[PDB]
Amino acid sequence: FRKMAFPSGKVESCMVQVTCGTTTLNGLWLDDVVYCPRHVICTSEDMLNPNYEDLLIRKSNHNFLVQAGNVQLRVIGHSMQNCVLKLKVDTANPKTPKYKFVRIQPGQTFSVLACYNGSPSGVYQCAMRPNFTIKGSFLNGSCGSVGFNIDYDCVSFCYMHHMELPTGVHAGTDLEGNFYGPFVDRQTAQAAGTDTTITVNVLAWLYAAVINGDRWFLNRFTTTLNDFNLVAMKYNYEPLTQDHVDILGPLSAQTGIAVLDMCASLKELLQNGMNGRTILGSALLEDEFTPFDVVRQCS
Amino acid sequence: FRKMAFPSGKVESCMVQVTCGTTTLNGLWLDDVVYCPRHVICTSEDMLNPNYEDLLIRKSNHNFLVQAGNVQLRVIGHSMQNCVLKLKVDTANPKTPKYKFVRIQPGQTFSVLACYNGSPSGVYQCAMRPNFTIKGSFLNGSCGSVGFNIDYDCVSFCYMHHMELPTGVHAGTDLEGNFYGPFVDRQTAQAAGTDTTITVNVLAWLYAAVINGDRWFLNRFTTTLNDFNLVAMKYNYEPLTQDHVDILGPLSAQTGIAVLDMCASLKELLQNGMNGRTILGSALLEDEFTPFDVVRQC
Ligand SMILES: *[C@@](O)(CO)[C@H](C[C@@H]1CCNC1=O)NC(=O)[C@H](CC(C)C)NC(=O)c1cc2c(OC)cccc2[nH]1
Ligand SMILES: *[C@@](O)(CO)[C@H](C[C@@H]1CCNC1=O)NC(=O)[C@H](CC(C)C)NC(=O)c1cc2c(OC)cccc2[nH]1
Repeated sequence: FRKMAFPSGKVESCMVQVTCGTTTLNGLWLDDVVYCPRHVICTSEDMLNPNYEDLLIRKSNHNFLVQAGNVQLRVIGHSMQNCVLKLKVDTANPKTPKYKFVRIQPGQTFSVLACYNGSPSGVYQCAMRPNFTIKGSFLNGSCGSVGFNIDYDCVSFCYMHHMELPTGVHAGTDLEGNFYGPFVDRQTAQAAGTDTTITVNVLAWLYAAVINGDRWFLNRFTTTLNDFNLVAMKYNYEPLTQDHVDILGPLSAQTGIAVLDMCASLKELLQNGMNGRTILGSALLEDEFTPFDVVRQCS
Repeated sequence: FRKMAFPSGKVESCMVQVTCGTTTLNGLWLDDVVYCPRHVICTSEDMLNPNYEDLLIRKSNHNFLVQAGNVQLRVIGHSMQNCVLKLKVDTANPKTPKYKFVRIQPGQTFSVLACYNGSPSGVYQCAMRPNFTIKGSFLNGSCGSVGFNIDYDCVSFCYMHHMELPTGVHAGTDLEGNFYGPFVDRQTAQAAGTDTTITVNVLAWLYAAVINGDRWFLNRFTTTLNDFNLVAMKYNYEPLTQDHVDILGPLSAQTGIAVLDMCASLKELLQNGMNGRTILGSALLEDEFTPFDVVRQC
């Protein structure tokens, strides 16, 4: 069992570099449009106190330097959708995959293709936290990197990167330019709401541990859904819904462990700690695997 | 800091499926050769005690079904090199990257592109353990999946998947078909040697902690390489080689902490534990980040 990402080839073929004067970041080239974070139009001074509509009307198409590898792409139009800039270019991307733009729900997972200067660098799996941050690995020049899922040859783009919070977690938008969470694309220190643990994902991960032979945390107790949620909320875990219980069905069916029985194990874990033992080699309870992630990897 | 796979697109364009009879696995299509595990030519029953030489003499070019997607690549030549089959096909792969075949050392990390029926399924980072297994994630149909590194748009292929041990770890070959470790490609339960901790990678991780301002564990002592190697073995840690000392060079230079000073700090952690303290947010010492991974990810 590993943290596994989608193969990144279909997205790699779409990454380009976008530059305005001194400011450079990544864009996503689909058909004849390049999508990128709108703050590419900002100078350093602009970023402190931007008026985006004001700065954009003053830009000309020839101010935008778009590079796909060695080839420059001529910008022939531009518009702004929330925090995303849409650059019309004179060439269609011949490797545009079947794709969709989706806004994901907290607790869902996606793969991140970290890019720098339009060049793909690494791929890794992230979850949208309940407080709408993501725990990513992003350096200077990573803005415009995207997150995505792949479902039978179709790429669902869900995340475009904009920001690293003082706490080292990250914040960004969907491909409609709308931030996840209460953040803004301005050069200021911003805090997120208090984070919580994604309970349904922890449970999926415990089932993964059982599937892979580690059972030490199981017990003979059970619990009602409500009494589990009482303890979970006490430890800053998200509540578990009956929808979540149903989504855990296949993993319950596979292991022969009723969902509310695994809840009783998790309750004991939260109240007792792991006593220095590990689960799937982790000293901490892991909450960035969805039930579908576990089902896909373990079957 | 977290584990990152390489972007997999250059390798995805090289994945094909190879079928003999009803037996299908994955192959790697570079120029006009497809590389794949030789046990594709086994029936379910021959895998118990296979005579690959005798099994291959019954085989002809036209018995091999090679497909890129649903498109057949006609096989025009075949040969066996150790545990891989090399199938020459009539079409040179137009997406062949710059590539090399390399045999990695224990401790080295690489990205694995897990594939099923020639269809890439996922990508993740792996380290070769000192006992020559990898802690992978593989299901039925995964054989022929490859592991690789990318250095300046050149793909270094280092692993082709063959086997899952009873303990749930994985074993395979380099792309010349030579197993890492004492494993053989037959349908038998095989055991790996007892595993050890990858000392050079733990040290790289301590340097990354230092680079990030987490340096409480730096002590006032130094050690000789030989003294350290002897104590490290008492804790089931790998001994350091001269090559290990040299690849820690850049990180030592960046932090101003001599390699042997860091070894003395690690030795104190081994003899005394962490005393409830963490390093880079972990109570456990991480050993699957190489010095290159620390440089790359910073
Ligand atoms: C993009 O590369 C920018 O084009 C960059 C990515 C981050 C740099 C380091 N790691 C990253 O993920 N983004 C930024 O620099 C953004 C730009 C905004 C949206 C205009 N800003 C921040 O991430 C940012 C600003 C501040 C800050 O101010 C003052 C104070 C504290 C944190 C902080 N983060
Ligand atoms: C390839 O897919 C096979 O072409 C398959 C991959 C493993 C299946 C489950 N997870 C995997 O990684 N490989 C095998 O089935 C190989 C085939 C050999 C090389 C001919 N065999 C094993 O991995 C294997 C056999 C046995 C065994 O016997 C009896 C007993 C215990 C473990 C075991 N593993």
